[PDB]
Amino acid sequence: MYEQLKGEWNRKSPNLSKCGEELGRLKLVLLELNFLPTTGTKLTKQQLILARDILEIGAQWSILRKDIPSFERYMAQLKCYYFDYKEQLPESAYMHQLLGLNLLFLLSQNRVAEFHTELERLPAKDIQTNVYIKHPVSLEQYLMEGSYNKVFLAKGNIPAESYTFFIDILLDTIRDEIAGCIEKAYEKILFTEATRILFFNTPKKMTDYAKKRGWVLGPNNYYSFASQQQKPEDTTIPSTELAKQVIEYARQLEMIV
Amino acid sequence: MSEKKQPVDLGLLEEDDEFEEFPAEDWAGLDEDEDAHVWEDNWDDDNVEDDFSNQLRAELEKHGYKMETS
Amino acid sequence: MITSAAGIISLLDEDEPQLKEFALHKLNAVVNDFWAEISESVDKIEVLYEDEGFRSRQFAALVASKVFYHLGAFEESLNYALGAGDLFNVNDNSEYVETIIAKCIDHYTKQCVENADLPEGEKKPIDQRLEGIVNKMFQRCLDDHKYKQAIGIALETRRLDVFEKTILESNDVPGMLAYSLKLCMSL
Amino acid sequence: PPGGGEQEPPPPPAPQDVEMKEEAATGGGSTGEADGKTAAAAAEHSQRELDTVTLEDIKEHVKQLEKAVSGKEPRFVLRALRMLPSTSRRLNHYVLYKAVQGFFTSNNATRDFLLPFLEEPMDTEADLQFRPRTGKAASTPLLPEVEAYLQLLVVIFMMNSKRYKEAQKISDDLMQKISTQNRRALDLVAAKCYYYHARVYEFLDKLDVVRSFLHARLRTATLRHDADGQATLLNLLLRNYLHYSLYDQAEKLVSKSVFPEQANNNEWARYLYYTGRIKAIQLEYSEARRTMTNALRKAPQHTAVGFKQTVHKLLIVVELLLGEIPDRLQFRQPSLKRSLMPYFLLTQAVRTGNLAKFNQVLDQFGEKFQADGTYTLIIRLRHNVIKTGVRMISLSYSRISLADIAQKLQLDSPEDAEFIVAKAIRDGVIEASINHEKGYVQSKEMIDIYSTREPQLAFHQRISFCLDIHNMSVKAMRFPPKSYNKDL
Repeated sequence: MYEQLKGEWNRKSPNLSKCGEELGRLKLVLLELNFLPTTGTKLTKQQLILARDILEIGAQWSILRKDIPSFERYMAQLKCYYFDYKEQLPESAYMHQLLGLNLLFLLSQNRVAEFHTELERLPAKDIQTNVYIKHPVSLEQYLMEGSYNKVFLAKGNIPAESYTFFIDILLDTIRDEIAGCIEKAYEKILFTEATRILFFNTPKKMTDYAKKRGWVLGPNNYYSFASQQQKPEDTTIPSTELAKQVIEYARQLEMIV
Repeated sequence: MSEKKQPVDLGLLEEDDEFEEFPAEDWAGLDEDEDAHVWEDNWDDDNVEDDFSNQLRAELEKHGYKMETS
Repeated sequence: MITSAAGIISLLDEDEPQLKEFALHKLNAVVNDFWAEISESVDKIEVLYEDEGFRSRQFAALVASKVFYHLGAFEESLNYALGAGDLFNVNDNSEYVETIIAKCIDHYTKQCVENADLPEGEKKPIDQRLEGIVNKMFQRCLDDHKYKQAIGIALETRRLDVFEKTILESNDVPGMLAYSLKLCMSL
Repeated sequence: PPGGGEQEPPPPPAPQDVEMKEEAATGGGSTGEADGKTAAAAAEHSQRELDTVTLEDIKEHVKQLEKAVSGKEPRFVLRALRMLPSTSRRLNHYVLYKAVQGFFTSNNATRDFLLPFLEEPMDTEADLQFRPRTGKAASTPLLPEVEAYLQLLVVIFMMNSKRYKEAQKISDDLMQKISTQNRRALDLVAAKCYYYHARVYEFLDKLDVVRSFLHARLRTATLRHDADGQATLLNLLLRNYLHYSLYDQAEKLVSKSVFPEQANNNEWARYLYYTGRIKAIQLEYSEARRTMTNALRKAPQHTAVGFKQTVHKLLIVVELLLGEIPDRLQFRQPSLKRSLMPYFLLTQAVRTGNLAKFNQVLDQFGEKFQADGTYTLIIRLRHNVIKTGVRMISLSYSRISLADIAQKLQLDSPEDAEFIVAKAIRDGVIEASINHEKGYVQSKEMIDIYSTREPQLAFHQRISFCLDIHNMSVKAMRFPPKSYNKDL
């Protein structure tokens, strides 16, 4: 309408400092163009859905620059054009792509309970035969398995779809919890299983986790201390709070009397 | 309210209109052995029954053959 | 318009306030729809209120003052309806404005009883816009006085010159002094 | 012609006496009860009006009444109109207009006279004095009668009844907030209205009007309420939020306010099922188990059968997640039986937990439970199979073999055995000892109860909580005898 915008739009720009000027430029043009959805006159769906699209690919370079509060900014603003009353809005082909990266973001931020309550809207049976429609929820049922071996064998089972590095952002952001839970160490665990379960031959787990856990590293074994070591109570302080219970039994039995 | 019982009961009349007295009579084939028998026992008996309805139902006839082989 | 929009949260969490201001404007339409979606951005509203960096303390304090009585105490809403500074607000029959001048009048005369027994020493400060919006709706009743509550509130407000302007335009002046002392000996 | 022609004027002349006697009994009982002091005597007709509503929910009322029985529709209240004093000639008129239709016949019709129902509510509903209670006591019972049979273009007639309801009382009100027994009635009466044409609402429309106003009417009560009717207005909001809301930054924990005295002897049960249904999607194992089973056990009055199949079905749906699934044991009714008649093979297929078979079994005869929508907790069930089965392994012995119990769990590798067993270890629901001496994995598997294991601290909290429940029940046998001796 106001200008073309399509010259640098499909132009995959490596430099986002050029895209910051176009980005805040679109903030200045859309600044008067009513960010909230407008059902007036109904031909504004063109510029509102193209505004949706430029905030979608702007969200794509917002995660290409890896900017987290901007990411929930653009996703929280793109939900508004995703969640609207009029079903006359045609579905983006990249809508399920970006919602799939939204499920990636929920599993990335460990907000996955809100993923699990979000799981009603997503099998709306738009496609359901594309592997990316089924992919983050199958990966999350692998998470409820906890099976990373099927995920690690499943690394190259994703096609030339370019978000396998974003899947690697997920794998890199869950290994704190996988490595933390395998090193939960109730009794003790031995090194030679951690050879397989822990990652490749670069010793970054025993480097970072020596300064993260700060534990004892023994003769080729992983040691577990402070496990069920606690001395039981004196029974005196709970006898005092039981005495306070007796006071409140004299109260609640006999207050109005 | 109990008026929201009405569309749930319309669902129930659709469930009863799925099969018309096919499950009452055929499941009454099991109920005529199961009527007036306390159904807390029929959950245990149904539990180990349906557990062994697949395999090794009686199986005490086989343990005498499990003596020399095990 | 919207119900579950959280883009307004991220815009409220954002600088360059020329995008903040109409976002707050469209928030004031959907506030009665959802005050609880604003409950998470209450903190950021409070932060942009407490500084004088943002230019409109009443666009902040009106939003916070209209979400607090939906959330919690009428005191904390009341501190921002009264702490909103100058508020250009017409009399309306809407629930929000009458509740905030309701608790404003109730807590105002609460302060007037709290300082009615203390004529001198340790006198608590009463902000003057409280007096303005009490006496504005009060004198708004005293267009014609409605022949009753002028002396009634004038005794409830425990204030000295509040009732001399009531008896200036007053009909049946011994009726007003006998009605007056009739109320006064009954309290 | 002689068969129905002779038995036609016979059967009819029978609901007339009980409906006219009922409207005179609860009408004259309500006005004649709270007439002098409505503010003193409150909620005495609360259980009376709701028990008449549930008494008339099973009406077989209109089956043949489309043909020449429609004289009951243009007639109405007509009590003490046009002048508040001098109603003796109107006491004559009460017998007169009922006697005019009893000489020969009456010119009658069904769908013509609907729209001028506002002729008397323009000038005087009944008396010009008790206009609120007589206005709602006049209009509100008869609107589900004519607006019964919601289908066959009565939805538009329901819209007429909507705008008449708002137009006389619930556009704002005639006096904002009545603050009497009919205010407290009008809460659940206006609620019941909104439930009644909520079928009209969800029939073609959705959330986008009176529901959005109902937050403003939900807070127009001032807050000083006991909030019973405010909670009933919350229930339509949450049931509106059941089919599709999924956002949790408002209603979940935000809507959660003071938790007022919300009783009704129904609303604990259905309110609690509603919040347990929405709190059932995060798979609550401790809380929604016991309290949703409690809400199953509530509402015994009218039926324990026809509705509690839903809280029951959802209940066992979330009960088989924990590995221990109790079936229908102590309640015998053939409604829940037919409800679980599809569910039985799979809920018995929970415990043995055979992967490849039961995966085919679910979708195999999956018709209505997988047509119930979006396969969510069954798709969590499909990999919850081996977790509940390995929880039965936790109920079995300690050491994990590489052939016997690994083959038995259909899971044949050294890695995945200790790995997924370790996924049960990171739960914390079990007790296990991760040890490798030769490579075999131990567990101490101590399920020893607190009997001679710190008992004082253990049922310490049981004593405090249980005595608080029993002693607030002692309060609940102190204060209602105060409510006995109050009148005398």
